[PDB]
Amino acid sequence: SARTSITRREYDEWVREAAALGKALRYPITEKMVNDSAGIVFGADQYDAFKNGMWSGEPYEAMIIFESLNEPAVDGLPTGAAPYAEYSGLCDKLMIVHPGKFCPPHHHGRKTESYEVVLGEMEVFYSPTPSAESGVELLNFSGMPVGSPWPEGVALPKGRESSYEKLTSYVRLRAGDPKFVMHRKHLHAFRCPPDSDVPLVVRQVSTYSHEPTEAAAGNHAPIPSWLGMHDNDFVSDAANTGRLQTAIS
Amino acid sequence: SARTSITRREYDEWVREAAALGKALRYPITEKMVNDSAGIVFGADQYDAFKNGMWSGEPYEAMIIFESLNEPAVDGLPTGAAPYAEYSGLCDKLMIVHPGKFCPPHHHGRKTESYEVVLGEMEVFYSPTPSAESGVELLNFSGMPVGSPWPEGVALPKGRESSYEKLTSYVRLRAGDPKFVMHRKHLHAFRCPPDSDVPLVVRQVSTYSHEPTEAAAGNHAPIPSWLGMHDNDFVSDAANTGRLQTAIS
Amino acid sequence: SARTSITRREYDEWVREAAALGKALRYPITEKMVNDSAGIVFGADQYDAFKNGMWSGEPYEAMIIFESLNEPAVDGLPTGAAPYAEYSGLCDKLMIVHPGKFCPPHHHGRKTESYEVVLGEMEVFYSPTPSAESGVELLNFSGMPVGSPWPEGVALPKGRESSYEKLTSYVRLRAGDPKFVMHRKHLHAFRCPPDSDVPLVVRQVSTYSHEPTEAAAGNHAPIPSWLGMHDNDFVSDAANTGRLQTAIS
Amino acid sequence: SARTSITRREYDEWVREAAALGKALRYPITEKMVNDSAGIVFGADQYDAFKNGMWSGEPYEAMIIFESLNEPAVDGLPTGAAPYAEYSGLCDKLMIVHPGKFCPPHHHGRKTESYEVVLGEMEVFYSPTPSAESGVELLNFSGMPVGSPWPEGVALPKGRESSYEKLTSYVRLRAGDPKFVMHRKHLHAFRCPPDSDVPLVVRQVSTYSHEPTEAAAGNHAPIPSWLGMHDNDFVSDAANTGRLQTAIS
Ligand SMILES: O=C(CO)[C@@H](O)[C@@H](O)CO
Ligand SMILES: O=C(CO)[C@@H](O)[C@@H](O)CO
Ligand SMILES: O=C(CO)[C@@H](O)[C@@H](O)CO
Ligand SMILES: O=C(CO)[C@@H](O)[C@@H](O)CO
Ligand SMILES: O=C(CO)[C@@H](O)[C@@H](O)CO
Ligand SMILES: O=C(CO)[C@@H](O)[C@@H](O)CO
Ligand SMILES: O=C(CO)[C@@H](O)[C@@H](O)CO
Ligand SMILES: O=C(CO)[C@@H](O)[C@@H](O)CO
Ligand SMILES: OC[C@@]1(O)OC[C@H](O)[C@@H]1O
Ligand SMILES: OC[C@@]1(O)OC[C@H](O)[C@@H]1O
Ligand SMILES: OC[C@@]1(O)OC[C@H](O)[C@@H]1O
Ligand SMILES: OC[C@@]1(O)OC[C@H](O)[C@@H]1O
Ligand SMILES: OC[C@@]1(O)OC[C@H](O)[C@@H]1O
Ligand SMILES: OC[C@@]1(O)OC[C@H](O)[C@@H]1O
Ligand SMILES: OC[C@@]1(O)OC[C@H](O)[C@@H]1O
Ligand SMILES: OC[C@@]1(O)OC[C@H](O)[C@@H]1O
Ligand SMILES: OC[C@@]1(O)OC[C@H](O)[C@@H]1O
Ligand SMILES: OC[C@@]1(O)OC[C@H](O)[C@@H]1O
Ligand SMILES: OC[C@@]1(O)OC[C@H](O)[C@@H]1O
Ligand SMILES: OC[C@@]1(O)OC[C@H](O)[C@@H]1O
Ligand SMILES: OC[C@@]1(O)OC[C@H](O)[C@@H]1O
Ligand SMILES: OC[C@@]1(O)OC[C@H](O)[C@@H]1O
Ligand SMILES: OC[C@@]1(O)OC[C@H](O)[C@@H]1O
Ligand SMILES: OC[C@@]1(O)OC[C@H](O)[C@@H]1O
Ligand SMILES: OC[C@@]1(O)OC[C@H](O)[C@@H]1O
Ligand SMILES: OC[C@@]1(O)OC[C@H](O)[C@@H]1O
Ligand SMILES: OC[C@@]1(O)OC[C@H](O)[C@@H]1O
Ligand SMILES: OC[C@@]1(O)OC[C@H](O)[C@@H]1O
Ligand SMILES: [Co+2]
Ligand SMILES: [Co+2]
Ligand SMILES: [Co+2]
Ligand SMILES: [Co+2]
Repeated sequence: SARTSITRREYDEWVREAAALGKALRYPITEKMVNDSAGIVFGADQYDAFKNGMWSGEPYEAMIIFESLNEPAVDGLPTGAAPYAEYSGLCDKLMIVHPGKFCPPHHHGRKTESYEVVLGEMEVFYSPTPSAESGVELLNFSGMPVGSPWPEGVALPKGRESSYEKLTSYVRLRAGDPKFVMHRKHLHAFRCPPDSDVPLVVRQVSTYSHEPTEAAAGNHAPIPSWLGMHDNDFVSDAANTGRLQTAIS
Repeated sequence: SARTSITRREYDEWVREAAALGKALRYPITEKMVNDSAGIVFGADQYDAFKNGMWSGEPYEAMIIFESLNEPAVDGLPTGAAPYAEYSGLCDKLMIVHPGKFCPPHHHGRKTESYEVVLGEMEVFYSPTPSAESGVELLNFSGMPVGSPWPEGVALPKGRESSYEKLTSYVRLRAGDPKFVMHRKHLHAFRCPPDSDVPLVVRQVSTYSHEPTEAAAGNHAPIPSWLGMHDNDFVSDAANTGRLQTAIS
Repeated sequence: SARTSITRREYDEWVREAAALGKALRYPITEKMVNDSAGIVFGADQYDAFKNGMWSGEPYEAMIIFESLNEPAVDGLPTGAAPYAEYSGLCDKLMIVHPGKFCPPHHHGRKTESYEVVLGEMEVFYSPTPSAESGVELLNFSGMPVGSPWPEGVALPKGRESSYEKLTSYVRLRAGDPKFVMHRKHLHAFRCPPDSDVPLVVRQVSTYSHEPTEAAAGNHAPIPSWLGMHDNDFVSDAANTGRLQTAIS
Repeated sequence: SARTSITRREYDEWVREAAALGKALRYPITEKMVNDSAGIVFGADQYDAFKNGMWSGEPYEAMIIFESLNEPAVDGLPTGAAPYAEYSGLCDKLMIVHPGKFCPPHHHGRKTESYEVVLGEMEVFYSPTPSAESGVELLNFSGMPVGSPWPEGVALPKGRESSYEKLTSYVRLRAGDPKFVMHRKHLHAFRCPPDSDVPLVVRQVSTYSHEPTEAAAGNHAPIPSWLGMHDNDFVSDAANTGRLQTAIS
């Protein structure tokens, strides 16, 4: 009785409620943002999240993301920055994670992120050590803070506990806290505490998001290389694929 | 009886109330953000705004900006992007403009902006035509939309009406609207309608903000060139100077 | 395949999401308010609402109510007001109605209500004519406004269309509108427009709510008569019973 | 240099900003609610609050109240309740108190109140002992909770420290807390902590408010006795008078 997809009703209810919560919190959600790509389930084995539901508190990798902005910011750029334009751009998204659920371990080669908790509390797991890129020298300025060790008793998704191994640092963010930056090339993940009375709602402001998603298929590329470019590297292979498409029955 | 500065009481009341409004609207304002650089008056001749006050509805160039993020995003960047890192980075700020007041005409060579109206309505004046940069070729992708002609009867600050000449396009933005992008190298300005019952509150998400302001004096530069770099070009000279410092008596 | 009850999962998800929406909107929801009495389905035949779900837009009589206050206000009252204390008291509740769903036709003999729309829009159907009370003279002051005729094409719950007959007046309320008063002894009902992108959220401030509900069973009576007193008279008999208990399987 | 009135500019700025804060917090404020009666200063000697301003943190008795509802609730009442209708009715108001400022000691003979903190924290001082009414027996049900002793170092308005003597009980309320009831015939007062970064915003839901204020002069009385009826008894005589009118120069 292992779920392999989500019913149209489960999907619509999940995403529509999330959009309303977003609107209540004053996030500018338009009609086109409420689509079949907003609700993400990272891998077939994660559809079991809808076995007991989004309020069961069980650890699964699934989340909602409403993207209000993903601007290349290529206009006005000297032609020389062309090869580096992919590290810039502006992206604004609202992320909604239910109790116990996770945005799984992954890293970006080009995208730097920042978090602003709007509702609930966010538990961020990450590697304070950045990854390297074979053959290319990289700049450094502030790097990432070390944070604290994980609190005791964190329930990880069954069959994916090892994917969190390297994300040794932990920080719990709350509404009103200073903005938190997740530099590119750093492994990161996050969840909404299982005992939370509300879904975790986080505003993410980042550089351009290269994600050839279902709702992405059908857009013009500002620069050749960008075409089909995927800037998401999930530690769990089963998470990289499902990331781009949601099975709705 | 022309004002040349703002009293400490006028300043504190202006900024503290604005911060509370910001908090009420869920913008993450920390203590360090509420300082003597938050309240901006663009030029000595604009201090007359406090002659009758921020609720008089008279046209003056003054505004409040609370910056929650100004991240260089240099970490993890290949060394080659060093000369172009200044066109990237992440900046999050809350802007508060009272009825009739303006954020004066200006343009940025490196910074691209985006607007999200949180409270009230925003009247944006801009040039759909970007400016050129002597000797350097520039990329183009989407450019700016033409918008509409100005509505009739817009009261401009006395003695600065000509600075708005080239900003022929107009767009009125409201809460819930799609994000609006102001590409770098485009002249832009905005005001809160004079008949508004509430101050205009706008969330600005942009690339790095190079502004050697009073609260800026005393920060490490991620890259040599960035040091003291000012990326703001106001059409009105009296606005470029006052931008960096507020006279509080 | 006609539903006769709601599953524990459907109930919890319905009420927990509603509570989060309420919190997002700053309504003071405590743990004890999130119980098995919050989600109301008016009659067995209305459980079919969960056949297609709360986002189907179909007309059914079901809603959520979180009560933050139900104060008798008997303390300090001269003993003579004892028999009339039941017409007073203070009650504060947040009401959440999904698209197309209704709070069914009913009237109160003692309770006067008021509505404040927090999210979405509220369509109120009511009788501008108050009902009489055999043998007892009644006071009059402002009475109810006539309002407008019903808009065309209002889909009513199947098998209960006649219960709306006498509620000839219509008013559509929005956030920011003046408070709307529903005087005692007036038939009233309301729904969230079927095409609404968000659940209707309304703050109700009224005199004491005499409702021997499931979560009510087990409270001290400030005055003898109040014990077990039910002040709700639904035009539809199938709505009076189900009002007090929700079948959760 | 003792203030005896508030300038039109000081008044408008005080009330207009407060209204905007209220709107930001989703309180339904209409145009007619933003008038010259909204800003209250309890006595000539309290105008010195505007000597240093509403953000000085000094102890003075002044506040803002926006009334969205004051419904007699007389309609549908059996004629016998006529003499007791004055203890009922519905009143909804938003109260805004700046740091260090107080709503001064007073009690109501007919009105029972309840508090819901929307922004900031509320420090309530009150007498757990109700006052008696010569010759008339009174009902009792729950009475008031004892609360805690006052915290140390509470700065009271100069020249009115004795008016707080009997208000021995203290409770600090926060957003999200259960509704707090202030029964009629109990002395009560409250302030916004002097170190608060935001004005205290509280939603008050109470029975009818008999207050022949400036904005009150010119309304029909639902019942004879109600005419000109004042249900506010301030311990400080200088507070009873100024309560009904604000001196605006
Ligand atoms: O990509 C953009 C513009 O940045 C949006 O129109 C979409 O993400 C839909 O909101
Ligand atoms: O990167 C993140 C969260 O770290 C989101 O913007 C999405 O890319 C997750 O798939
Ligand atoms: O610059 C940063 C980090 O981006 C902030 O700490 C300051 O702007 C203060 O909010
Ligand atoms: O650029 C803007 C508004 O266009 C702000 O971020 C400040 O730079 C205005 O001085
Ligand atoms: O009844 C009261 C007090 O008025 C509340 O405690 C309950 O309704 C639970 O919120
Ligand atoms: O009266 C109403 C809505 O008219 C609510 O407070 C509940 O009593 C509905 O059952
Ligand atoms: O009194 C009433 C109705 O209760 C309101 O119209 C005024 O208080 C103005 O808001
Ligand atoms: O009673 C209160 C606060 O206790 C308010 O509603 C006003 O009456 C204060 O003047
Ligand atoms: O609007 C889509 C939907 O939610 O409405 C009815 C059906 O259940 C489907 O899931
Ligand atoms: O594609 C639109 C839609 O069906 O997809 C998700 C959301 O429920 C919306 O109704
Ligand atoms: O609206 C946000 C989103 O779901 O829509 C497109 C993209 O896939 C992103 O995940
Ligand atoms: O030391 C390199 C590494 O193993 O440590 C952290 C980074 O993610 C990379 O995987
Ligand atoms: O106890 C925390 C931890 O060691 O356990 C699992 C995860 O790898 C994390 O590093
Ligand atoms: O806190 C600073 C201040 O507002 O408080 C008192 C004085 O008026 C000054 O302007
Ligand atoms: O520098 C801090 C401060 O005085 O500056 C502005 C704000 O009023 C705050 O009180
Ligand atoms: O808090 C925002 C701000 O006022 O502080 C620093 C910078 O000058 C910016 O204008
Ligand atoms: O044509 C160039 C120009 O005059 O037009 C718009 C741009 O701002 C520049 O000033
Ligand atoms: O009427 C609008 C306008 O022509 O008047 C002033 C400004 O230059 C703008 O272009
Ligand atoms: O917490 C209760 C619940 O939602 O959690 C799991 C099960 O589905 C049940 O409905
Ligand atoms: O009784 C408590 C509860 O189970 O009832 C409804 C809500 O879901 C909560 O979890
Ligand atoms: O919390 C609100 C409520 O559901 O709880 C008790 C009462 O039945 C009311 O309907
Ligand atoms: O005229 C009396 C009546 O029929 O009209 C309205 C009220 O509800 C009652 O039912
Ligand atoms: O058309 C509206 C109406 O006449 O139709 C049904 C309901 O009785 C209402 O009075
Ligand atoms: O609108 C009224 C006012 O605020 O506007 C100008 C003058 O200062 C007066 O106080
Ligand atoms: O009477 C209206 C008014 O002048 O009074 C107070 C508020 O400032 C508003 O502008
Ligand atoms: O709007 C609220 C108010 O100021 O207006 C009328 C009454 O005096 C009350 O104090
Ligand atoms: O005992 C009566 C009394 O003195 O105590 C409390 C009440 O306010 C009254 O003033
Ligand atoms: O210390 C608190 C207190 O005793 O001091 C003043 C006020 O009367 C209150 O009762
Ligand atoms: Co990421
Ligand atoms: Co700009
Ligand atoms: Co009712
Ligand atoms: Co009172």
